[PDB]
Amino acid sequence: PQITLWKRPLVTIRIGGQLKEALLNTGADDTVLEEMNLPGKWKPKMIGGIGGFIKVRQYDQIPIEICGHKVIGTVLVGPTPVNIIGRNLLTQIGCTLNF
Amino acid sequence: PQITLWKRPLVTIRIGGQLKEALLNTGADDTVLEEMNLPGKWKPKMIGGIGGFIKVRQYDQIPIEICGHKVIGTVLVGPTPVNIIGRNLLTQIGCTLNF
Amino acid sequence: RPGNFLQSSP
Repeated sequence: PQITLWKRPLVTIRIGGQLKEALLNTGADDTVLEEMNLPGKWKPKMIGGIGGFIKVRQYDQIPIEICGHKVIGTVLVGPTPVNIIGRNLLTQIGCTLNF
Repeated sequence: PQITLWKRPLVTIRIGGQLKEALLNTGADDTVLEEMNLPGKWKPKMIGGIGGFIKVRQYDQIPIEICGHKVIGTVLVGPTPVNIIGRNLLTQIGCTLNF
Repeated sequence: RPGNFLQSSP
């Protein structure tokens, strides 16, 4: 699809077969999800943003579907105010910026 | 152009006569540049993201050329970790996400 | 209301 940028580019994602709204974010290296009790092994990570750093849990090889497109990779979980799909998954779904 | 996302989408911009490198950021509502001088009146604002809130100077109706495309709009200046082009200017240069 | 979701991983 084509997504204009008049509004926040929010799309539906599926992680654990369960559905969330997430922001397609070219300014994010990684994918960060709002706090959720995801099962699996994780490692601690600190990620940086506009205001400083936050601590998150890093889960690897997690299947995720983005607007119907299957992906699998690293997902970070922590106290982000919005679910964020970052470049690690945007590349897997063949997402580009065009102008 | 069409820009893939395996690397950070950094482009050259010209603003107030000066060349800088900036990140095309669909996850930002606003454009925020690293500390610099700009001509004209500004107003104090705060903006937020991951890691919290920072204080910025808001300059209105500022011309900026982004990867060869002209925009004129709001530019925030403050302690951002990187120069960010947000949706307010991405829309002006006709940028969409596509997959 | 946060609005600028720059994110970087070290």
